Amino acid sequence: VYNDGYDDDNYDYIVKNGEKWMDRYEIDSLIGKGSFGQVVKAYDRVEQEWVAIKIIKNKKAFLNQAQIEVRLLELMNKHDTEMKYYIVHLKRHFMFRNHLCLVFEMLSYNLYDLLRNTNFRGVSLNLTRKFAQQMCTALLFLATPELSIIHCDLKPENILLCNPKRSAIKIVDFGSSCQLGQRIYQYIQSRFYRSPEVLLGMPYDLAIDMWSLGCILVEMHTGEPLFSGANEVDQMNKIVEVLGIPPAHILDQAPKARKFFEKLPDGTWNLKKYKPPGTRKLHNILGVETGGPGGRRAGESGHTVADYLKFKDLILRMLDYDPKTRIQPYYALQHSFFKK
Ligand SMILES: CN(c1nccc(-c2cnn3ncccc23)n1)C1CC1
Repeated sequence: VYNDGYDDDNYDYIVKNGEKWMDRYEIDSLIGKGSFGQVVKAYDRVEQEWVAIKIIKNKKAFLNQAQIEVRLLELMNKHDTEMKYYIVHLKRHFMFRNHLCLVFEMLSYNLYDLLRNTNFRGVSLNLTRKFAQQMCTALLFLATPELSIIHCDLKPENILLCNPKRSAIKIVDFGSSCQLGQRIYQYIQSRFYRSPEVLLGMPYDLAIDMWSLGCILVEMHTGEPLFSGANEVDQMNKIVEVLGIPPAHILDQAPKARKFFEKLPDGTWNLKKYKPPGTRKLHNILGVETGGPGGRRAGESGHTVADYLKFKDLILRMLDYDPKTRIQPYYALQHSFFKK
């Protein structure tokens, strides 16, 4: 017996279809799950609308992660009452049968689900552009000084459609997030989307989320992760294949430089004992001059050489090794990849 019969051996609440809570919510069905717990579709009888209830595991580490999340969501939502900046809306929260419960607006499929639905062949450049514009607008809002929030776990699965037939999105899952100058974490970001400064053990700021965004946008159009490392050494080597050896001024100050690199007599750095550095060109991953990914966009509208050159230019600015010169949200939104 766990939690008087209400919980399973994984710390999760055992969902019961049609259960009534608090003279208010009628639980319908499970609609998603993850490390944190479960998400159910429920009818809110007071507000007369469907909601998504995120039921956190009954275990102190998961409870405290979600308490951090609640505080950040309350801060963000207070500064976007019109819901124009692409962050999910937390309506309220409560404790129920020893589980913290977060009540959200209901959302639809995530962007990994969309990739699966393309048979892992990618969405169009036009749809990629729509997702990119909304994500850059969200990053601009997170960078406002009263927020200064670093999401720290951006990936396709954490970006959700509002409605199944439309391109509008919201970002979810602030459990691993932090604020500039209240930064605590040395180990952060899911591996495929992890920035060079984090891999190298260096100081970090909101620019880590822009790195993740550049990786995400390439994957949305090709269908496959850009840098699919199996461990940190493989991750760094995959980044180097595309982007070359990082600048010496960075490696000279990196606590973990020698996990990946060695310094030569002339002061230059090379890899420790892959395609040679910088020879896996993004120009060819995207298929700029050869019909897009797999050549499959040849003959389609919305996929010109000129369009692809603008996309490539913006991505390479998001993937700058130097976090001080990497493109920032304000300037990303002004880039000619985006439309008047
Ligand atoms: C339709 N769904 C949904 N709808 C609204 C809000 C959220 C949500 C809010 N915060 N988080 N955090 C992690 C994972 C999901 C969510 N999920 C997803 C299936 C679960």
